[PDB]
Amino acid sequence: KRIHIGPGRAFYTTXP
Amino acid sequence: DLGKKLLEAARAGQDDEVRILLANGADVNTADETGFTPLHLAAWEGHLGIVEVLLKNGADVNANDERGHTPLHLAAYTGHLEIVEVLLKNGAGVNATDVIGTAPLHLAAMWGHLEIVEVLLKNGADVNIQDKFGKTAFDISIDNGNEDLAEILQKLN
Repeated sequence: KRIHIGPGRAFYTTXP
Repeated sequence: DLGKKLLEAARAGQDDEVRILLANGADVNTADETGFTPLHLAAWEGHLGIVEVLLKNGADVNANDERGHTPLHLAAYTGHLEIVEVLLKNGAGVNATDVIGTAPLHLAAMWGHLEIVEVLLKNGADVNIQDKFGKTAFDISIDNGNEDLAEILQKLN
């Protein structure tokens, strides 16, 4: 998974 | 209106303008479409002084954006150690989880934010928390190849 974080375009991933 | 300005001022690190807007009645807990409050944005951008002002002015330390991220999640991910500490000083949920079970310790561990992981653990961070895919913070540090961090998060039993 791609999980967006913060007010920008950043994202963290865990698994898919 | 006033909430919008307060969001941008917190984002831009304009400590004086944040104080002005609060004095003129700006909702310290105003939220944009994504759910970010001024305290979210100050923690994300690293503006410790504004975080302090917002918290003294009644900011919700545990406000969730639409992804379940609190200001402590954002400070943990962005590596803002001073802000992490201040939030924890103000009762931030150290084990708060976003919509897929990710806690600040995971986010700190991701980027090898060594000192932040230590502060989170000092304030009751649970190393055994797993996100929806079974990943602990220790697991993340192994996956990312961060040796020094694994030793600090290591469980023995």
